[PDB]
Amino acid sequence: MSMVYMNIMMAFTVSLVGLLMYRSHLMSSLLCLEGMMLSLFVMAALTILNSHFTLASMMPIILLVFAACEAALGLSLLVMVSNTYGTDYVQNLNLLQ
Amino acid sequence: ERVAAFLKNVWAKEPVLVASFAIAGLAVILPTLSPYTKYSLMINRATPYNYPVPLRDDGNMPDVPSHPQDPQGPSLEWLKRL
Amino acid sequence: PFFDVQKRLGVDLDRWMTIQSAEQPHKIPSRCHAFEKEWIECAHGIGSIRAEKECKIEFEDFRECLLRQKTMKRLHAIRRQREKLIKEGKYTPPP
Amino acid sequence: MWFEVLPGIAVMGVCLFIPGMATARIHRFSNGGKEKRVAHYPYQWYLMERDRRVSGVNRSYVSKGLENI
Amino acid sequence: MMLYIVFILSVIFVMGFVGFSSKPSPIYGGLGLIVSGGVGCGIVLNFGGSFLGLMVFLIYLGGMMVVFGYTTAMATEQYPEIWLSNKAVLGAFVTGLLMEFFMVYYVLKDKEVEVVFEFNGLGDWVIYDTGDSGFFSEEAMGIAALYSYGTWLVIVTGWSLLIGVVVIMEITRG
Amino acid sequence: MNPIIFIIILLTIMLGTIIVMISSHWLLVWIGFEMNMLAIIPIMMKNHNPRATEASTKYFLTQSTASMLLMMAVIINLMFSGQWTVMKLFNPMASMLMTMALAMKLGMAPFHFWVPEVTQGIPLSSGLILLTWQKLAPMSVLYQIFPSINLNLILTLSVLSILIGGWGGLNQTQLRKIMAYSSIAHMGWMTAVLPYNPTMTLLNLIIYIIMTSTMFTMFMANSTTTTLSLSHTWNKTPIMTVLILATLLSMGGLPPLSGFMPKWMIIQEMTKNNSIILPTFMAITALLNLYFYMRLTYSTTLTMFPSTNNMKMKWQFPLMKKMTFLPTMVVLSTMMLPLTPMLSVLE
Amino acid sequence: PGIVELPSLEDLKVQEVKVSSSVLKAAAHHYGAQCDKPNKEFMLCRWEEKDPRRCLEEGKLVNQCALEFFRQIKRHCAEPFTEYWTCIDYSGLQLFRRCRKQQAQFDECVLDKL
Amino acid sequence: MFMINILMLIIPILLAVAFLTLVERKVLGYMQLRKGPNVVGPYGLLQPIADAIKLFIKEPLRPATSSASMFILAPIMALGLALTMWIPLPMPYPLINMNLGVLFMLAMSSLAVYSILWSGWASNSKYALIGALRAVAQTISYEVTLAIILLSVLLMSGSFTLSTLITTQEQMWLILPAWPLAMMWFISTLAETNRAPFDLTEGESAAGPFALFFMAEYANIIMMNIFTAILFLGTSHNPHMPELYTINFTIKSLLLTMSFLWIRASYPRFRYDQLMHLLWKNFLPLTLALCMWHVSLPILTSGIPPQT
Amino acid sequence: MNLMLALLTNFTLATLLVIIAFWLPQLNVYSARLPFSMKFFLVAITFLLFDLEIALLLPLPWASQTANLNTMLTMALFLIILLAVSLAYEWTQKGLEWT
Amino acid sequence: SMMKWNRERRRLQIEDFEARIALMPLLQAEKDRRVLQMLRENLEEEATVMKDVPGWKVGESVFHTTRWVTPMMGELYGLRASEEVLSATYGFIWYT
Ligand SMILES: CCCCCCCCCCCCCCCCCC(=O)OC[C@H](COP(=O)(O)OCCN)OC(=O)CCCCCCCCCCCCCCCCC
Ligand SMILES: CCCCCCCCCCCCO[C@@H]1O[C@H](CO)[C@@H](O[C@H]2O[C@H](CO)[C@@H](O)[C@H](O)[C@H]2O)[C@H](O)[C@H]1O
Ligand SMILES: CCCCCCCCCCCCO[C@@H]1O[C@H](CO)[C@@H](O[C@H]2O[C@H](CO)[C@@H](O)[C@H](O)[C@H]2O)[C@H](O)[C@H]1O
Ligand SMILES: CCCCCCCCCCCCO[C@@H]1O[C@H](CO)[C@@H](O[C@H]2O[C@H](CO)[C@@H](O)[C@H](O)[C@H]2O)[C@H](O)[C@H]1O
Ligand SMILES: CCCCCCCCCCCCO[C@@H]1O[C@H](CO)[C@@H](O[C@H]2O[C@H](CO)[C@@H](O)[C@H](O)[C@H]2O)[C@H](O)[C@H]1O
Ligand SMILES: CCCCCCCCCCCCO[C@@H]1O[C@H](CO)[C@@H](O[C@H]2O[C@H](CO)[C@@H](O)[C@H](O)[C@H]2O)[C@H](O)[C@H]1O
Ligand SMILES: N=C(N)NC(=N)NCCc1ccc(I)c(Cl)c1
Repeated sequence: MSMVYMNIMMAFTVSLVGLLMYRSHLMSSLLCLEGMMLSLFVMAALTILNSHFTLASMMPIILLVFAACEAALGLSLLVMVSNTYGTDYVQNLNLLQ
Repeated sequence: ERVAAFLKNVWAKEPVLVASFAIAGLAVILPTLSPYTKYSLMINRATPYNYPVPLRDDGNMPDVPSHPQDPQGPSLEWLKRL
Repeated sequence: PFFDVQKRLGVDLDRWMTIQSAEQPHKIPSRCHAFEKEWIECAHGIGSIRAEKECKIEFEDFRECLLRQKTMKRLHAIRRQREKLIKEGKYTPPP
Repeated sequence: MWFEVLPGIAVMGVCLFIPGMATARIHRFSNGGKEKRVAHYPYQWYLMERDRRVSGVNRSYVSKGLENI
Repeated sequence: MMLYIVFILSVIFVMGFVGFSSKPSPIYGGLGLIVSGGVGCGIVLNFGGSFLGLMVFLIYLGGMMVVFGYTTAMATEQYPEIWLSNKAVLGAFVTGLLMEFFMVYYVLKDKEVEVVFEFNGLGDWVIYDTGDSGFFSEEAMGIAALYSYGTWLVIVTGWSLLIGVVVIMEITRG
Repeated sequence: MNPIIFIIILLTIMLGTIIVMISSHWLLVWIGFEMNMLAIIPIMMKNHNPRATEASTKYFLTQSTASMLLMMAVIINLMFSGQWTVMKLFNPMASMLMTMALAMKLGMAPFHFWVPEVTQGIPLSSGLILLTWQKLAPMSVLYQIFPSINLNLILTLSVLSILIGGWGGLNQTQLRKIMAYSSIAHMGWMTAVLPYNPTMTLLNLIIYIIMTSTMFTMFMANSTTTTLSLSHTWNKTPIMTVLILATLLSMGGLPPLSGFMPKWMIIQEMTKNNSIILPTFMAITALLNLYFYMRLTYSTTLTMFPSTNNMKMKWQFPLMKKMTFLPTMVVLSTMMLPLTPMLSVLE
Repeated sequence: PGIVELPSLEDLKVQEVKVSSSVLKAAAHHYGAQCDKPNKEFMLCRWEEKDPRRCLEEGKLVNQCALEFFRQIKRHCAEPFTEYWTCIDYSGLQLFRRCRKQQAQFDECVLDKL
Repeated sequence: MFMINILMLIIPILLAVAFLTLVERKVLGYMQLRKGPNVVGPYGLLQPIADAIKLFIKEPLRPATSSASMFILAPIMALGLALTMWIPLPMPYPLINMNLGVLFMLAMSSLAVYSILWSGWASNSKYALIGALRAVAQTISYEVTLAIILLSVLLMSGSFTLSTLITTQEQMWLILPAWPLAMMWFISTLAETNRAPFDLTEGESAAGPFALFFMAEYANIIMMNIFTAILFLGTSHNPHMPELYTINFTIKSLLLTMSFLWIRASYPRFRYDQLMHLLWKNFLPLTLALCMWHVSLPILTSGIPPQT
Repeated sequence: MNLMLALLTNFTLATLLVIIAFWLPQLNVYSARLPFSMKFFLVAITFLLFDLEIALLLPLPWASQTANLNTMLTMALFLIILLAVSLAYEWTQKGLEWT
Repeated sequence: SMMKWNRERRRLQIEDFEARIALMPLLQAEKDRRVLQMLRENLEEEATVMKDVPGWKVGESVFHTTRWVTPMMGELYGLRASEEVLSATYGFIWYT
């Protein structure tokens, strides 16, 4: 495949590994989740644009809209977690062990 | 009568919202009543974005012009006089 | 679909975007329209088990148009042989 | 008096006039005394590249008329 | 060379991902994502996606990432820890850059690399469409088609966004 | 929650699932999962306590990660086939991602860790939706892409789920954790038979939904969430102990109860394909589930645990919870084996 | 797979219409009326054959009719035409509506003389 | 040649901002029955030079910041974005002719809020971060109506190209069919730029860095008012005499900018919750209703503009 | 290239002005939760969701060129009404209050 | 007033589009020869560079089908000067 697909696929993997290798801040994982979406948007746009598949041109927008609404829900849960323990650390979310 | 005294109250207390609802109401209703709405579809149709690929003449196409300036084919005389 | 409501009700909810050879705004074609068109018509109505073997030629051509992996491999081969020959002074590009 | 506010307004007005005047005159200088070609769509770009080839000097703004027929 | 602008942008794209994926303070992690988003728009612009590229700035960067930074200021951090002051972040950051560099060094030299999968290195320009002279933006025609072909897409997208408002109010009420 | 808003949120959950099941386009399938997840979070959060917040957060991260992997599979498929049709995938790497994404959504082992915790942290009524309705959408996709699924991967996920679900349930006293591990084990049977006969996946799914809905409804009727709370039912609603007994034995796959039928029909399909070791191993491992169902029957129905003095006050008040469809569900949970050939309606 | 047949370099030579886009823009409306027959025969060939190698002969007749079209302007209306397309050429968008005065002079000249 | 063109846009903008400070002081002065600067140079014409030099040789006394990187970043982003807003402006020709220039300006203006947010982080002060967040909330809120209003106007114009707004208004200013939108647009620009009566950052609340934030903010004031003139008071363009367009276009921008000063001199300040209500409960309802109206109006009148 | 040159010049000049501002001869020889309302968070989220709906509305100037005007107008008005509905929901649920 | 002016602007757009349609046959004919000349030129270079590479046919197709296939950029400018390739590739996107 083309060169760009190498780096775009790599960026998705890097953000996936970042997401699966949590640290402390819940916000840091939400950023890796949004990084995955960014690379998905770029990968889909490149494919759709290069192939001249015209009706699919709206698809990256729909992906952006739903993902952002999905990110809004994630931020709402982060603030509720932060209102409970005073931080967004993920090690506080262990009551259900 | 009951509705008339309702409108007077909102107009006095919430004129901004009364205007909003009225403007939005006109936007949903007027296109169905306007006599010019049909020309919007006609003009959009008449705009030639792509090439008009000619047909192969089989001898049974009396309604297809042989030349752009021939009297057959869609006309835009209605649009010029619009 | 798991429940084919669209076919049964005769309503097009999302089939219009499924393939690139479907109707497009202003008849804009996709770059691989003819290849997808040929592969779809070969494989129509015979099932994926049969299609994977009997329409293999069309799918191989279609995949070549999509990703151009063979074409790039051939150009990369001619490019290798030139910038090699140019070093041995055995080739002179035209004006 | 209020007309002692005008000199500062004149300076600011001259400052905001230079960009529009400079851009228009730089365009004429760089495009053979004509407006810079606007190519927003592929068709307009295709004609501009065709003009470059036809011009004979690799400038899309050098025009060739019936003299070249 | 300028012919490799897309590849160059995609290289920076990856480094930005290593930047925030190694997960420094979310203040800097947000900065790394903003830079990746801007570079991501640049890649999309060079494939003819003017409208799609500007949506990244307007929606992804000017919208979602502003709220991310806004929330970080309230609920996550106010002051940042010194960048790379943590061993794990630096180790991950150095690990990613070296992996990226080895990928780039070999593909440039060979005009093709095999990182798990086979990738060409001739240039992205080689796969481009050759003939074009329509008097419109095809990318714009497709997005405009959302209102004439995608009635279904509009309804479900419109419904989901309304539900997002309802749901978030329920979540945050307490 | 306002009762009107609760209904609207419930319909959005249902609509998200329906979109997945009627879509022929991968983007609309992904939209269905997104819509469904968006509307399920408020019902997990509806009692506003730290445990509910933790459950919703753990659920959000797991489902969001899976939906990203699903979209990645969809785009890889687009790269290598140039189309969006919901069917077999045209790239092995896309198939693995989509399969793992759906296994994550279903909670199959070894992506199972969230199911016991999320179920424990949300109300019984929310757990009922989580462990029943939420399986429909991922299973309906698996039903359509199974020709391209790697056989070794899907059977490995199935075997691990039956083992993990069986072993996990042995150590549980919380009723919601017991149900969660029961769910993991039962997803394993559904996916083991998927490569061979998808109809038996649907049969196992439907029967599992009926029995699980029965158990959750009976737990709600008495507001029981622990083994010891459930052991008081004999001194309040003796009938309920008999229904719980029968349903648990059915969930254990004992003949002649309805829960035998899916295990029986699945064994038949795999033997027809010359698969003998796998069905035998699965059936034996399913005895682990039968053990901790039997334990519940001992403390609930077959023995009378100690009571408390204040229970006498409960004798004077009627059972006022809706218990909707319980008489129908419990009868179908136990007495359907004579009607087994009716499984062809699913064909 | 076989070898892609390609016409010889001398099978593609022809007299090209070497005029700028504003010249073609100014002449387009009369050009479309005068050279319709070979033009539409060529476009019918392209959309039917879907192969540029198969319409090379008809493509050549497109040039000949266009060169003859312009040789006929140069022979009767050279000065009204030069004024017109020079006005078109000045506009950055090559607008028709800026040059109605010069367009009328050219239109009258071709109508009277041709 | 293009490099000369860039400088002949950047440099005049900075000088225009410098002398806007003089004009504002003198216009406010005379509306207050006084004169304003008239000693430092004739009619105060050297007052901006004195202020600029004074500010740049002042002690750059910054107390320790939370992060050095974002302390430098915030003003660079502010000034860089402000200069970038000018490159698509048709005056009558743009430095860069963008097919989607209108969308480009919306995108670039949505990033301006980062400079505010980063300033809050770098202040190393809890109280300054709260003021930065209050400012961001005001800005993004009024971004909502600006986007929708702009969309409604473009439905009569037909494209996102800024120079097409000139063609659309060849016969008539867009203020006439859209004066309800122009009203809300104009107030929204005031709220967007933290201008009185929306200057709550100042009400609620050095050296070169301060001067750079100030210059960027005043460059945005001029640019917003240029954009208002283009959007609603279209100047006729004669391609053979482009300077005639530039003269008339500049006059309209100066009058619009001077009206910002006029409004500052005339009104008290909104309370924070009251300007949030002005948008969410007043402008936004009308803007939504007017957006519906302007989607329908070209269709029902057969007045859809050309796509090119 | 022109646009990249413009952007480079704008931000490079901004960088230069910022550094010379910081440098001059002085002639001298000697992570938690802000006490900040949940209402401000709700403003940001509300902006975000509306900003996403504005993204869906931006294509409208192009969409008005379609021949399927009946469908285009119905979906355009549908999207704006639902945006108005969400505003009405927030309003009635006391979501636009500060007390 | 806006209805009158926008209607006139639609008529002006149709007149502009029709001018393009009149010219498209001539432009299409020119494009065909240019593509075929560029492919014929690349073939001659290939016949010389790969004149005896073990087993290399010259001008062989990668597609099973014999149908004409539109070449991509790499197949047309693959052996030409960089500035032509930049202009052919990114020139339109960068004109702005
Ligand atoms: C036909 C084809 C299908 C074949 C598969 C088999 C189907 C049968 C399973 C049907 C589903 C279970 C429903 C069983 C109905 C039970 C009702 C009953 O018999 O009475 C329960 C009894 C009454 O209690 P109560 O009414 O509250 O007060 C009594 C005051 N007079 O409650 C009590 O008094 C409690 C008594 C103590 C508990 C004793 C437990 C041992 C008896 C359990 C019998 C049921 C076992 C079901 C397993 C299947 C049996 C083959
Ligand atoms: C005309 C069609 C044009 C399309 C319009 C687009 C649809 C937009 C739907 C918005 C629906 C809002 O509906 C609105 O709800 C509130 C409920 O508080 C009602 O208002 C009511 O509640 C408020 C509480 O805040 C009270 O102060 C008020 O006295 C009472 O009347 C309004 O009477 C009604 O206008
Ligand atoms: C909460 C959901 C809210 C959804 C609100 C949806 C509001 C939709 C309102 C208007 C929808 C249709 O708007 C308009 O209606 C009339 C009704 O004939 C249509 O019909 C009109 O135009 C056509 C076009 O040729 C003419 O042939 C016809 O004679 C004329 O009556 C218009 O083509 C359509 O543009
Ligand atoms: C949460 C709310 C849920 C409510 C669900 C309501 C269901 C809504 C169904 C929408 C789809 C209706 O059915 C579909 O409509 C669109 C537009 O009218 C039609 O689509 C039409 O527009 C374009 C124009 O070419 C093409 O897609 C197609 O050529 C044409 O038919 C489909 O032919 C029709 O199948
Ligand atoms: C959770 C980790 C997520 C990381 C995601 C990383 C992105 C993955 C990109 C996968 C896209 C490439 O996927 C891979 O491409 C090559 C190129 O033809 C295919 O081709 C390869 O396998 C088949 C095997 O018969 C043949 O095509 C061929 O022999 C071989 O080249 C692979 O079958 C396909 O699996
Ligand atoms: C816009 C271009 C203008 C070009 C003009 C170039 C002139 C360069 C000469 C600068 C002379 C500055 O003069 C000097 O400025 C600094 C500003 O902090 C003052 O302050 C400095 O000295 C005092 C003590 O004296 C220290 O406490 C302080 O920390 C230090 O900053 C000095 O008191 C003043 O003597
Ligand atoms: N705000 C005003 N109108 N003036 C004022 N009172 N203070 C600002 C003065 C100022 C700030 C920066 C620069 I550079 C310049 Cl030249 C002048």
